[PDB]
Amino acid sequence: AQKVTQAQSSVSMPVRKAVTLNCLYETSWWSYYIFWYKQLPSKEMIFLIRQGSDEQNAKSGRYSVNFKKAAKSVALTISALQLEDSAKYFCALGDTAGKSTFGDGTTLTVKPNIQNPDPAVYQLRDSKSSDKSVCLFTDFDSQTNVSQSKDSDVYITDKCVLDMRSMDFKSNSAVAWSNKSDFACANAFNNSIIPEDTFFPSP
Amino acid sequence: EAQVTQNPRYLITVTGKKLTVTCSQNMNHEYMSWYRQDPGLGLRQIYYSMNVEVTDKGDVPEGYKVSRKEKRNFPLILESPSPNQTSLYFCASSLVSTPLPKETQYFGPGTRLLVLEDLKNVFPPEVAVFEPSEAEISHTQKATLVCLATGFYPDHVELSWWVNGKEVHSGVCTDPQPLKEQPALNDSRYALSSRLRVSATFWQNPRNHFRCQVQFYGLSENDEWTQDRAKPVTQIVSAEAWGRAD
Repeated sequence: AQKVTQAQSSVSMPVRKAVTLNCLYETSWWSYYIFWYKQLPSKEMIFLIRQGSDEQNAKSGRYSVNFKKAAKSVALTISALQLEDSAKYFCALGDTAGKSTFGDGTTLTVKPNIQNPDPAVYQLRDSKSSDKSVCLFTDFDSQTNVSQSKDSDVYITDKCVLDMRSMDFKSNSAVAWSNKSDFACANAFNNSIIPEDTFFPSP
Repeated sequence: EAQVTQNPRYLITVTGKKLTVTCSQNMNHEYMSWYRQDPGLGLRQIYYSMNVEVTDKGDVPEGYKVSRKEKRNFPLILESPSPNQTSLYFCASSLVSTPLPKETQYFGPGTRLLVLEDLKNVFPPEVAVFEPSEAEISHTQKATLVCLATGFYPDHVELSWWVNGKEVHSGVCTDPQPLKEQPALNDSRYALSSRLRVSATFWQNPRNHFRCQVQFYGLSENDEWTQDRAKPVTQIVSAEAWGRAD
């Protein structure tokens, strides 16, 4: 048939390392092309490299292609991963007249190396109001995994990598808030595994 | 300067109301293509044009019509928009139908199209700014501000931070996708958060001004509105906060 298959729905890898993304396809076409795209979180689509079915392994910048024509596998390799490389990557197959067939993509999360972790949960009051507060988990290691809230009246976002460029300081953070009565920051992330030395301010 | 432009970038429409999506390029590209990306999936090809007045059906042409009256334009026409045509639409263009190694095929920014039975569930966002805690300032000598946009529908929003009138990206992190407030309803409103972190001493300067801005994409003046509440037009809604001496 006409199918392109990207087995890895999601992959995590540390910064500056290399990653290999597999792409298999079945096709009755014997002259064709392979495209690789990078979709940013903004959903902006970006062309990276194209591999011709009659050419040797394409290479450009930090990207490299491993074309194994017999197995119909055309893996793209990214070296020296940067935080900007965290995105969803797509493998695409095209013919000799503009037609194309897309796989369903692969989400890459590049984990940064936190050199001085300091996990803490802080409470922040509204600039304008009262009662309306938010709890902030931040400065934890990228191997710590924040857990989806299991209480539908408490909202908790996934991890978030910010980059204070002026200080060469990267830190993770997550936000939790709720309208319920006696919602407290100490209770917000009980559904997640937080470090045992997680700072909870006493005053 | 090379760029692919789509209009509109965000579109809310009522079922069965005819609409056309424009795609244009000033690079005299021969080959242009339309795709739809459903969430979590890949791009499904709708129509492509190998040159002016050449049209061929892609994998999902049903319910769509195109024309290629010239090289510059390749509009996507939805004769009778239906709910299953709600998707993120990408228009692509390339120098030639079979690109050489050095040549790039350029993609537009995407068109977020939403087809609905009615627009009564459209709501603009409420936005608030949350000041950093004195404990973070004490513990880390840093200060994280949090912005919260709530009560909006759909998730056709863009959030940015502006410090002393200038947009900043260093120290910023925004959630990748907005989360549902009441996931059970398809018509659940959404919420979105983002963090901005600055040095502790920067927050303590009262001359520094912080603004979180949420661009909401909604109805147009052309769109009819019958409900009592304010018409949810395209608009900006912001919240502000000033630095505070210790």
